[PDB]
Amino acid sequence: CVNLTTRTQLPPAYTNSFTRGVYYPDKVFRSSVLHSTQDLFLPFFSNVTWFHVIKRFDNPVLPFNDGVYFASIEKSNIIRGWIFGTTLDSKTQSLLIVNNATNVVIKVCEFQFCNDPFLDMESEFRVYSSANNCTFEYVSQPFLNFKNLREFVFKNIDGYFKIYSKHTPIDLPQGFSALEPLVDLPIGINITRFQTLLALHRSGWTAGAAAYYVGYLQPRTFLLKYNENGTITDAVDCALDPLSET
Amino acid sequence: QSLEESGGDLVKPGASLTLTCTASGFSFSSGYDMCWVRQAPGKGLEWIACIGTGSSGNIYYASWAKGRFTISKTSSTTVTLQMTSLTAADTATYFCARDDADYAGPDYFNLWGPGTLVTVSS
Amino acid sequence: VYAWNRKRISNCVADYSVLYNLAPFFTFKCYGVSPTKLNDLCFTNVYADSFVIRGDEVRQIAPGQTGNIADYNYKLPDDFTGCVIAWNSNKLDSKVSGNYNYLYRLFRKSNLKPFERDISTEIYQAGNKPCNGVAGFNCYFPLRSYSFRPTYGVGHQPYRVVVLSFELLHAPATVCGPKKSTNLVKNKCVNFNFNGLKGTGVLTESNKKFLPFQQFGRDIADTTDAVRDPQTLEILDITPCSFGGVS
Amino acid sequence: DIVMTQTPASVSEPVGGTVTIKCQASESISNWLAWYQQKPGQPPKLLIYAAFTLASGVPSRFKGSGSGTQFTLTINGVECADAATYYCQQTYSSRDVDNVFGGGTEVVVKG
Ligand SMILES: *[C@@H]1O[C@H](CO)[C@@H](O)[C@H](O)[C@H]1NC(C)=O
Ligand SMILES: *[C@@H]1O[C@H](CO)[C@@H](O)[C@H](O)[C@H]1NC(C)=O
Ligand SMILES: *[C@@H]1O[C@H](CO)[C@@H](O)[C@H](O)[C@H]1NC(C)=O
Repeated sequence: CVNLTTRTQLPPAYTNSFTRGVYYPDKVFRSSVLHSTQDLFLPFFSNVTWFHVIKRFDNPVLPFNDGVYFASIEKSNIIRGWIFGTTLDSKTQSLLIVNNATNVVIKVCEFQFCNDPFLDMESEFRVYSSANNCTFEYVSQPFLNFKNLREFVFKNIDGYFKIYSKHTPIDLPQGFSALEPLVDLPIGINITRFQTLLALHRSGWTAGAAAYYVGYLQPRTFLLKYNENGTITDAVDCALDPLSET
Repeated sequence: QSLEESGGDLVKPGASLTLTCTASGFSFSSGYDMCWVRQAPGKGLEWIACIGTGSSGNIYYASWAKGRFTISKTSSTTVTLQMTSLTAADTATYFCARDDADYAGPDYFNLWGPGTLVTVSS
Repeated sequence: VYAWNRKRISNCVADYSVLYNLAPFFTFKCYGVSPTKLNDLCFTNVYADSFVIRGDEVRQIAPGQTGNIADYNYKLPDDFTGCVIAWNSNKLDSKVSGNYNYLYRLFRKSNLKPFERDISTEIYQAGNKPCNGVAGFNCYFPLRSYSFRPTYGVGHQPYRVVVLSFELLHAPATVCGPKKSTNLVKNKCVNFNFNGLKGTGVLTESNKKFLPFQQFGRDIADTTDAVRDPQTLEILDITPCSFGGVS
Repeated sequence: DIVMTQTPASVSEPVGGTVTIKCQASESISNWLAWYQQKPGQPPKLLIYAAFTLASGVPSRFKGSGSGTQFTLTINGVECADAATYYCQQTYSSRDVDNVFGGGTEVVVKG
């Protein structure tokens, strides 16, 4: 664990949500039909929190609320993983996700996180100090001019941790792209805060040009349009403005 | 009983040697087990590989001694160990461990032989 | 038995048909669940406890049972859920010199709590004068060594006992059993039931290409018309069998 | 599978003093463990098999304590002739093991 004092204090940047925050609600199949569903969805044209990393070092701990929408304008895969928990120490069991150079690491355990977790050719992992009572582990295939857009939606309902992902090549651009459900985790711990994980190049340490966005889910009603293939193409918010309500 | 060793001498690197453990006063019975160990001149003991003296030899090997070494029983009172591609770090003092229980592996060793020294030079 | 090993089993499918060659002459008498329907059952928690006890002491492994093994070596809770397996091991745990390597706790201050292990080697004081490290009269070693006697009956022979403890939540399940499969039949009126989804219809080949995460298929009437087979990843059309009014 | 460590590496107590050597295993080995002591230029001999039972021809001072993962050997007294190295063997599961024997621990008796 290494303490970082090179942080530049600055109020967070902000940007519009536009038309992002859509995922397939279920595993059922509908084609060329319109269905309305009530679920935790990201409100359209909301203002999300923007962090810029470059000497900008933005690694705060944000509240989880009822859900989180994660997007990041990426190149060279600066963002590595996420840390989830409530107390962020060994007192309460926490959660860890890291996509190293080989695979993805899934571990739920009473970790003891470093004060400034980060990563450092990358062969230096300093993000935690200990793990006391481990419950579940998993290893799978690795998840991965600005040319990479990655959208992530994390939810925690009924002790299940749902993750939705989408990889896109390209502030937030305008468009539409639904998010498929990636993996479900039957963990059953309550999450109130989190913090992302980054990789730092050592030459001091140099951070590349990248940014990430954080959105918050809310209980709304959406109307979604399925194409003839079977995928979502357009959606309409049902509580944004009176025209959309009609 | 004695388990005096044999076949120990200076050997060139990348070569083969034949170490023979000969029992005296008893034969290799099936109900009791035998094993092979060696001791480096500077550090502690280690286990490489050995086979049981029963009707069905339950041969067992160590992780770092997976395929380089070869042990077989030639008579009721004579067992030999064969190693190939010998390296500089293979020099040690070899002992012929005598086990007390046939649980398919090295159990408590009550008796050892005097042992032999095998060294490498060029 | 005094230092009984404890093992965790999870994130796997439990196959109980193997436990006939590995453990012949086994007794599957157990509590808390029907032994037969364990194949199609899901366990969220599994504990494994294995040790060796004498033949006369195998009956002591039961909830609410008192005895030498129960009070001082391994105590079972009254509300014990899970099953125990015991089989003879005379061919394996019997020596011509003697099986002197297995020890059990004989003297102990108080009866052990359920699912507890005691590895203490302190000299037991059964009198008034303190032992002070002396193992003389009124001062006996708490652990005695089994002396298995294969010449006598099975009660004086080494018995290998494996104790399995579950919880049976069958909702956050991590251990389950193979649900098997059925010879798919196509192009006829069929009573189907896929993962609890019971229905009647004609199962035909489906041209739809719904996504890997995507499992079912719904229609305008909000009824399941397309399904993907759990046994084999294939797309099927569920069509209600031909019908109509007669006049 | 099972990795065993022996600590401390070096110990030194007076002739009337007491020294203890503990043997730790990566996972539980129950009752299966043995203690071996070798003098320089001499193969080791079994001292404490089954971690509690004393061997034959050995002084009672040699003993054993602990079970499962941690095993401790307590020396009640030395007489300037027991200064040697002590090893512990796993003798529990040797299917694929680099070395059943534990680490080296020599004893120095300052007479
Ligand atoms: C976020 O955007 C809204 C407009 O949708 C604006 O009113 C608000 O001031 C913005 N937030 C900040 C911190 O400026
Ligand atoms: C959910 O987790 C939080 C952690 O802060 C805890 O306070 C709360 O009691 C938990 N709820 C339940 C139902 O366990
Ligand atoms: C999917 O829809 C597109 C039009 O959006 C169409 O061109 C394509 O042929 C469809 N897929 C298949 C397999 O026909």
